[PDB]
Amino acid sequence: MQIFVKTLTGKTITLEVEPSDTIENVKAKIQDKEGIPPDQQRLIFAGKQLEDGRTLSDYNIQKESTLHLVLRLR
Amino acid sequence: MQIFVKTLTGKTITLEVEPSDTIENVKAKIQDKEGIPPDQQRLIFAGKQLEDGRTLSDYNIQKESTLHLVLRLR
Amino acid sequence: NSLEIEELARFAVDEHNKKENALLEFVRVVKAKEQIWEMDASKETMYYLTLEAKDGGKKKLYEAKVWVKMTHWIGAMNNFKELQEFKPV
Amino acid sequence: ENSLEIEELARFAVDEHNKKENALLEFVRVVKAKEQIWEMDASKETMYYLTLEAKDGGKKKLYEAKVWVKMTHWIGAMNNFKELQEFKPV
Repeated sequence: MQIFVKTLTGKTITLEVEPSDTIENVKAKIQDKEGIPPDQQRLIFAGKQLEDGRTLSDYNIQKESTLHLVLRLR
Repeated sequence: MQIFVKTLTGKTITLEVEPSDTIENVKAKIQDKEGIPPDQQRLIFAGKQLEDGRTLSDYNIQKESTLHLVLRLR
Repeated sequence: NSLEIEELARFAVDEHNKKENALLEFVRVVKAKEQIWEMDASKETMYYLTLEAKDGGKKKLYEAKVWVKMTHWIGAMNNFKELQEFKPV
Repeated sequence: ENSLEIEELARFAVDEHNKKENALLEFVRVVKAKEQIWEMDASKETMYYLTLEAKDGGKKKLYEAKVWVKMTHWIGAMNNFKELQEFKPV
């Protein structure tokens, strides 16, 4: 399925993912596309921070869902 | 000298620099420090976006000055 | 709302002024239309404002385009706005 | 006297606390308000120390909120970020 990732200014990228994928794996996908390391990535969905060990289906992240990304600098 | 780089959420890193240094060189300093690639770095100071070819002194960035960083996703 | 738009219109003018050292007086909002995208944890709005401002004390018409993204999560919310276009008729 | 913004921040603290715990505290007033501000280039960082009054079970009680606000501005663009960092009873 397809999902969107946005910064707080509205910059948007799109990733092709599966509900089985982990948050840990999605952050890897973002690094491969954009070069931002996962240790710098805070992912938001459903008014919550996403845990790396957890998968997309746990957070009920369906198709065409939008995640937001905040830089950690740490 | 020392300067600060902050995200829009207030996350802060510190870089040791010289007024001779270019904006290009600072993004490299950030890349080496944080792992964020320079093509993703939009640096803001004195109400302006900083161009890579210019130096810190051109922008009047003295000691203890604070720059801000916005992710480009590009 | 009308007042919220007015702040955006002023924002467009003051920011335009800063970028050109342009000396515009703000008079009123003439038309206002918006495009909104609604997603999880955010509302994105593009404002198409036609405002009237004085250049030399004579009122004139300008087109402003202001981008606003509001993003919120538990315990936090962020509001970002940007002037994207400012042009005469 | 800049009070309404404090009231909004206090309410933000209450609703966000509520959203996070599902607690429904009803906001009555701000009792005390102190803030720490850092001034830098293109930004103003403020930490709000709010003491507010809220009804837990219909009985008013006192709570300490801490709201973090960072405002960043540059030509053509403005950003406002706020965060609830602490919400605790006395």
